[PDB]
Amino acid sequence: AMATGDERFYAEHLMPTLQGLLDPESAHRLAVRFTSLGLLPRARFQDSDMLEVRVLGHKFRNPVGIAAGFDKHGEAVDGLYKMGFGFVEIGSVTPKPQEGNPRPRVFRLPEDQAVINRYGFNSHGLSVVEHRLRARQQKQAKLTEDGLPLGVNLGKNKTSVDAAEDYAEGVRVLGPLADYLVVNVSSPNTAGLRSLQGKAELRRLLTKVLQERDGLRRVHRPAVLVKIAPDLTSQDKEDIASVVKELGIDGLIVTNTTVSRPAGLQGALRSETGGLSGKPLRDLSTQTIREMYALTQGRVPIIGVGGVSSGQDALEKIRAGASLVQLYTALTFWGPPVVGKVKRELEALLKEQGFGGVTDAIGADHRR
Ligand SMILES: CCn1c(CO)nn(-c2cc3c([C@@H](C)C(F)(F)F)nn(-c4ccccc4C)c(=O)c3cc2F)c1=O
Ligand SMILES: Cc1cc2nc3c(=O)[nH]c(=O)nc-3n(C[C@H](O)[C@H](O)[C@H](O)COP(=O)(O)O)c2cc1C
Ligand SMILES: O=C(O)c1cc(=O)[nH]c(=O)[nH]1
Ligand SMILES: [Cl-]
Ligand SMILES: [Cl-]
Ligand SMILES: [Cl-]
Ligand SMILES: [Cl-]
Ligand SMILES: [Cl-]
Ligand SMILES: [Cl-]
Ligand SMILES: [Cl-]
Repeated sequence: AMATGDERFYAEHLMPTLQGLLDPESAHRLAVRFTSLGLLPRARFQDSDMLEVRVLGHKFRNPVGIAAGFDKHGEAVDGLYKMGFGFVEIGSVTPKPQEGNPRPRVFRLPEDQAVINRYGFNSHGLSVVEHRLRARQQKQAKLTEDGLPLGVNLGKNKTSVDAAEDYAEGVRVLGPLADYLVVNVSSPNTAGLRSLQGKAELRRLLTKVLQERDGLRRVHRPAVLVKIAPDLTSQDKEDIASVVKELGIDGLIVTNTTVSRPAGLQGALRSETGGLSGKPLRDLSTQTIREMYALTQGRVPIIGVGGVSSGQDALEKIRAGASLVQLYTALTFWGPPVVGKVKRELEALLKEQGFGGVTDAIGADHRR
């Protein structure tokens, strides 16, 4: 098709050529610019009824979202919907602006279809992102009503003494502009951050976040999700499940990047510090989804993320317990046509496997 035409040209020729000419962070920045300007191939794929998902108090036209980290500062939201994503997540956003780690801080592993990053929460800060989202607040309200919700992922400043107050500030400032908020406690690139996944610290943190969210006016009151690492102990996962059910957290995002280095990585840059994304993360993420779904008795919506670059990858996460999926790293290798590719392949597999739609497949592996 013209679809598989663009998919082949981007994957085989355009993206490898452009990535060969540019430093990885330069490629990221240009991508945000092109997306914000709508300089994108046609998204030929027409979302069908069988891809619609109702979760987190919203309609999602399709279950494929852009993961946090691509649009950290909310500059490219409308262009990301134009790419065919069913939902957009921006961030992480920190309270105050901060530069993040020194460059280079992004590394390509094309032999592994992976990336390693150590951006360190480079952020324009809440004030700048607030004003950027306010400029399109009513445009977003219409997109959300039309099944295209917006998520905002909150982080904490490097030098902050009170992590919970940083997240609370994010809820107050960006909560009113979001369909869902993400308490990102799983960056591998902020010292001490992943310790906030521990039981006593998570319960205190999430209580404060939920109190702040509950204090927002009804039309401005987002869902709250916790985004977790793929590197948790069994004890950590049990504790997170316990706290999420105790406090009525609305959902989980499973998973962030890994600080592991699976056996078999080939890229020259495999021993760089940072979080590993893409294909080597895929099954570690899927198995984290599977465990979190079971520990929460299928009662807590999961957004599955890590190494999705095909319909099969998306359906494996859905059958493991994800209601929605996200991708980022595949877009660095395949370019924008990957979104229609994943959607087309997912629709075909749902039909092949006897599912009426995405909803019927959620958690299907647990019922075998
Ligand atoms: C992890 C950091 N990181 C890297 C490095 O690891 N790459 N990367 C992306 C780059 C791109 C680029 C680059 C090559 C360009 F901008 F330099 F071309 N272009 N495009 C594109 C092509 C044709 C038309 C419209 C767009 C947006 C994309 O979609 C795209 C996505 C990405 F995630 C990205 O976020
Ligand atoms: C360059 C880069 C930056 C990221 N920054 C963030 C971030 O700010 N917040 C966050 O929650 N996740 C961040 N992530 C993690 C992604 O959202 C996602 O969880 C992870 O990359 C796995 O999905 P993927 O294999 O499809 O990329 C980042 C990932 C990459 C590759
Ligand atoms: O800013 C980053 O370094 C970043 C944050 C996050 O949550 N995950 C990731 O892989 N990198
Ligand atoms: Cl719902
Ligand atoms: Cl659109
Ligand atoms: Cl590189
Ligand atoms: Cl408002
Ligand atoms: Cl363990
Ligand atoms: Cl390891
Ligand atoms: Cl590391």
